[PDB]
Amino acid sequence: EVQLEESGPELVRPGTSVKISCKASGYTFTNYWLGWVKQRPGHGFEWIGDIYPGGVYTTNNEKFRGKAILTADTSSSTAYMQLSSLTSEDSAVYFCARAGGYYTGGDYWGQGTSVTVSSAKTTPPSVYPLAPGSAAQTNSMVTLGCLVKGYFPEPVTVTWNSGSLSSGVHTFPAVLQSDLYTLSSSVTVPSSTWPSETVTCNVAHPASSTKVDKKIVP
Amino acid sequence: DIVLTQAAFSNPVTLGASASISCRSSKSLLNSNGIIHMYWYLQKPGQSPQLLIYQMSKLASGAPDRFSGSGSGTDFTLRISRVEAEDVGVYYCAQNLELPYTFGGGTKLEIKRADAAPTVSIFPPSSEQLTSGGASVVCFLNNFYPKDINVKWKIDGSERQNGVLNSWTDQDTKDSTYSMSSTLTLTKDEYERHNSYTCEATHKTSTSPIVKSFNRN
Repeated sequence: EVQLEESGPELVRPGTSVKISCKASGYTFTNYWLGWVKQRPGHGFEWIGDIYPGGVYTTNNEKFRGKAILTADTSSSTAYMQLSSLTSEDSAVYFCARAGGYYTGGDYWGQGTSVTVSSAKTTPPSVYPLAPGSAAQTNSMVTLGCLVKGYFPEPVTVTWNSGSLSSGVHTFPAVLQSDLYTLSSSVTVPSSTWPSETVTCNVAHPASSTKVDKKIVP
Repeated sequence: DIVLTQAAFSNPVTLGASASISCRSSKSLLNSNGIIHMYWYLQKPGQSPQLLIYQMSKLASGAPDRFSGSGSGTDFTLRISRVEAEDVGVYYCAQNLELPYTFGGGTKLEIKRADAAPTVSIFPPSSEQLTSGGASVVCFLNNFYPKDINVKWKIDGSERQNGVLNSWTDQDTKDSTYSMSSTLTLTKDEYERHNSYTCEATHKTSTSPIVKSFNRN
C-alpha cells in the first residue's frame, strides 16, 4: 500500500528556513517522480517542483528560485523541501504527491504539512462550556456547545465524548482577531439523554501541547 | 504562465442530476506526441486533493465513472453524470505541458436541496469566562438551506452590531445543509449593564425571524 507521510506542523519565525519531509512507502522510491504543491489558507494550488529520486533530477518553478529546494534520500525513502527567507506569504499547507506514471497525474497524496510563519507566540486556548441559560431550549432535542477562545496558531481539534459523540456536531471555522483565534462547536442530542448520559467536549491544541475537557452541566 | 481560467462558483445542482465544470487554457495543451496535458482534481475541506481525470479524458483509478472529461485543446469540461451529496468541494484543473506547471483557481460545486429553516439556540457567557472579565453570547443557526441567512443581535431590545463575529460551515457532505455561529463578545462591565440578550434569524423560509433570547436575571 502506497503511502506518503508528511512531517508535522511548523511554527517558525520569518527570515528563517524550514525543511519539511515526505516519507514514501509501498513502492520503489527511485522509480517515481514526486511533486510538491503549495496551498495558502483559503487559496488554490501553486506548483513548486518535481523530483526524480533515481536521478536525482528536478524540474522547478522559477517563481521559487532562491526560496525552495528539493532533495531526496534514497536510503530512507524520504523527499525533502527546504524553504528559506520565510515570510507570511510562505504560510501555507504544503503537499507532496506521486506521479503515477507518464503524465498520468498524482495518484497518491501526502496529508500535507502546515507551515505558519509568525513572530507571534504560541498561546493555548480557553475552553468555555455552553449550556442553555434562561429559555428552556427546545425539548425533543437539546443543543449544547463549547467556546474555544484565544489561541495561536491554528489548528485545534474538537471532539465530543472523546470521539464517540460524532452525530449532530458542527465545529465552526476559526476567526482571527487581535493575533488570536476563536472557534465554537455545537452538539445536539436527544433531550432525555442529557444530563443523564454525560456530554463532554475535548479540545486539543498541538502547538501548545495542551488538551482541555469540559463536561457540560445544567 | 499558461493561465487556466475557472469560475470560483457553479450553479447549485440537484441530487442525481448532471453537473459540468469548465476550464479554459490560454494556450493549447496538445503536445507533439499527441497527449493533451489536462488534469482534474477534487479537494474536499480538510482533505488532500484527489485525481479524477488525466490527459483530458482518462478516468483515474479510484474515481467513479460518474466522472468524465472532454475538451478541444483549449476549452475543457469536467462532467458528473449523476451528482451525489458527497461530491461537494472544489474542483481544480491543471496543466503540465510547459513550465511552470499551473492550476486553475478552482470551482466550488454546490448541491441544491429543499429549503430548510435554521435551528437556533442561544447561550449566555460561562461563569468561567466572566471571571476573566469577558462575556461572549453564542447563537447557533444549524442545518439550514439555502446558505443565505442574516442574524441580528439586540441588547435590551436595541439592535447591536459592534462585537459580532460570524462563521459559516462548508456544505454538509451528507444532508447538504449549512450552519452558522454568531458570537457577540462584550466585556463583563458591558454585559452587566443590560438584562435582555436576543439573537434573531432571518431566512427565506419565513417572513418572520426566529427569535431566541435570555435575561441575565
